[PDB]
Amino acid sequence: MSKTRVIYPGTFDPITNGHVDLVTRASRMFDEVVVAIAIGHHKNPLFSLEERVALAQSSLGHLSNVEFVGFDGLLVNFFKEQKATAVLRGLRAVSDFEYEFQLANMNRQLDPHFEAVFLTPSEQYSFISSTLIREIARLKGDVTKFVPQAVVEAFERKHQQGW
Ligand SMILES: CC(C)(COP(=O)(O)OP(=O)(O)OC[C@H]1O[C@@H](n2cnc3c(N)ncnc32)[C@H](O)[C@@H]1O)[C@@H](O)C(=O)NCCC(=O)NCCS
Ligand SMILES: [Cl-]
Ligand SMILES: [Mg+2]
Repeated sequence: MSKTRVIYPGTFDPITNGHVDLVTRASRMFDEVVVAIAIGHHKNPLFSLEERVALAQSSLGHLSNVEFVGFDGLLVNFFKEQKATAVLRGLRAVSDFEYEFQLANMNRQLDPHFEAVFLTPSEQYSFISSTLIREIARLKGDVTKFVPQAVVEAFERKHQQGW
């Protein structure tokens, strides 16, 4: 037969309950799921790689078939390196759908073995993005409903260093 491996790439800055839903769902359909955190040298995350991985491990580590790894560079090279079956993305909105369709096609031209599968969020996570969460935290709003508890605490230990 064979054994399947999907990469879920993102900045996860921070992880949200949305991402958690998607990884859980994906872990039911594939043998190995790789949560791949883009380091993002030229992109300026709020949380470091180390915080980002830690918060991820903290929310999804209870799934036996999920790994966590930082990467930079070209997704397709990461894809080959990781001997992956497919990439997983979530599609929240029309712009997501437009972007990811283009990207899939581009990656298939860079690597004929490339593959993208997509999941749609349940309605209770449809409105959640990392960006929105950062903005709400920044303005001292309460993000508890939308993110795992560790992430709440992480926001505080930044508001506590000052932010
Ligand atoms: C796509 C990049 C920028 C990272 O993505 P992003 O910044 O969206 O990460 P984020 O963690 O916010 O989202 C993760 C993924 O799950 C989806 N998602 C986010 N929130 C939710 C939610 N609540 N419900 C469902 N899905 C969601 C997103 O749409 C996204 O596809 C990254 O893959 C990348 O750029 N890789 C390398 C660069 C590259 O090779 N570029 C050019 C050729 S590809
Ligand atoms: Cl982002
Ligand atoms: Mg997001």
